Amino acid sequence: EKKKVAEWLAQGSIAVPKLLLGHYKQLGLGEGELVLLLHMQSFFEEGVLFPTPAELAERMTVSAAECMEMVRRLLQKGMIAIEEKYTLEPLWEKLVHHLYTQAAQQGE
Amino acid sequence: EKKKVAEWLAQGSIAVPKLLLGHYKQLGLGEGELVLLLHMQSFFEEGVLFPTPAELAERMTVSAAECMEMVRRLLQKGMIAIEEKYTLEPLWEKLVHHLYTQAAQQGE
Amino acid sequence: MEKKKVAEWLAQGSIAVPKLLLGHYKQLGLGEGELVLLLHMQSFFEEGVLFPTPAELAERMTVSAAECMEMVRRLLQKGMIAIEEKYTLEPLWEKLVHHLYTQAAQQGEL
Amino acid sequence: MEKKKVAEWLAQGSIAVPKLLLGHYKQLGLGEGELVLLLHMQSFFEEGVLFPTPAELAERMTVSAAECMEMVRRLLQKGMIAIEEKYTLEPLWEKLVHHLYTQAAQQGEL
Ligand SMILES: [Mg+2]
Ligand SMILES: [Mg+2]
Ligand SMILES: [Mg+2]
Ligand SMILES: [Mg+2]
Repeated sequence: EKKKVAEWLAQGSIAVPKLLLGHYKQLGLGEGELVLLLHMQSFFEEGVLFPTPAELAERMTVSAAECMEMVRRLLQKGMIAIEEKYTLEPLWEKLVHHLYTQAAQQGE
Repeated sequence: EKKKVAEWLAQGSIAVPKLLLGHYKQLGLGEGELVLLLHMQSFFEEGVLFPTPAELAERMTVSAAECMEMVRRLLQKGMIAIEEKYTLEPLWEKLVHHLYTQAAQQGE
Repeated sequence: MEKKKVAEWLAQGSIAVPKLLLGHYKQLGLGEGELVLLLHMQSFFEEGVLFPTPAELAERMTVSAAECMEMVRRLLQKGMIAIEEKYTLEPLWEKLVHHLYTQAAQQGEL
Repeated sequence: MEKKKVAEWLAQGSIAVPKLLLGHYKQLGLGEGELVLLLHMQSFFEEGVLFPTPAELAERMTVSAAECMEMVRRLLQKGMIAIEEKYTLEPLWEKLVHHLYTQAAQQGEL
């Protein structure tokens, strides 16, 4: 049935910078936390800007309490901030710092 | 300066299905109209769901009156609908129809 | 603050991760690590490397080359990816379509 | 309504179009047709075709092969793309970074 296929086609994508994919492990992030950041971005794109660890965990193989701990570690690492909303602003500033570092270290 | 670079890095992307890129000309769309659909998607992603032909045209090489005519042709072609909001729902249903057509015609 | 460098960062681009895959990989029996492994493979395909090795995959992940070969092996066996010489994700898509289809029908969405 | 087919549609993927390019290509002296031409070239690069020809470019556009060669020629001359053997968009990025930089400073955003 075509209306259904058309819906699936139009659902959208989350854009993951190749620079993030290529350097998250150096920023001290794991794959789990990376995915958790993709689920946050995706909640944002549908207007949910402060999703709970259980809304987040629903779509993950981790439990709600485990997800709460992972958000907590991200806040501590300085990878995300709370402003009633999450922001990834600090991820992209850690990321740029680290790329400026590698570049300086690699000559330029 | 790093906060600025980090911002630019985090601005985001509009995801353009390769299937749309590959078949818009067959749906009777031109490059101009294609871009106009990317600017609409982008207004949507920032919460502007009914942008005017002049908001649309600002970011384009076409004038506001020209943009108004292009939106009008899209509504007529059945590529977009108004619901106080635009929707591309009918694009993706024309697109799926056309892909089911080619497939049937190509054997399957 | 070097401009040619910034431009080279900005030109690297993005992997488009479908929301339907993000929304349902757990329901398909994938873990977060497999998901990210699939993203690294996509990223290799988009650089022309159609068959990356487990060492090339592991280099950007927190897992060893050996764990990464185990994970590619387990994805081949779950029928999420196949070798055709190149990896493909088609099998993943077929499983996701069959799932989406079953969810649609059970919600009377057909 | 064939499931293997739907899956093959869904597996085709997406071109990620940066919002900074969309937001400023007119200000760089590009037209909509050049923008879409750049998207078709990106799409070829992501299939491993690092140097598509103007005929391969024109096949999915409303313009002739000859207009498309004219447009690739005009992009080479505006210094939006370069040949290095392969096309690159680096020059475009350098112009966009230099623009973004100038806009930032004029809005006192530095
Ligand atoms: Mg690094
Ligand atoms: Mg066609
Ligand atoms: Mg599901
Ligand atoms: Mg500008």
